[PDB]
Amino acid sequence: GSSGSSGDVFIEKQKGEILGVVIVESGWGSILPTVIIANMMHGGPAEKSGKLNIGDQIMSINGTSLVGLPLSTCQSIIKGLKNQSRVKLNIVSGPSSG
Repeated sequence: GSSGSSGDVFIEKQKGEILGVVIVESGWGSILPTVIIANMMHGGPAEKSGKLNIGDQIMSINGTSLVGLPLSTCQSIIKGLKNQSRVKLNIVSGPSSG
């Protein structure tokens, strides 16, 4: 049961619906500037999943590294998960020390 830490995350949602989550540029400066959660929808899949947190970054999406990819792009790869229910994404607590 109780389990969830910087690693392989699984967001269980329903098809047709969005990931109900907003992402933003990982402040060009951190180790791997990909993308981090800027805000969570009040009743979305991500907010309910509880697998991520405001500030955490995504290393990849279902095996699709976002390293280097622009904020606009990374978002597109996340917007195409609406047609799917279950999605796998790698999360990594942003740069806490600093």
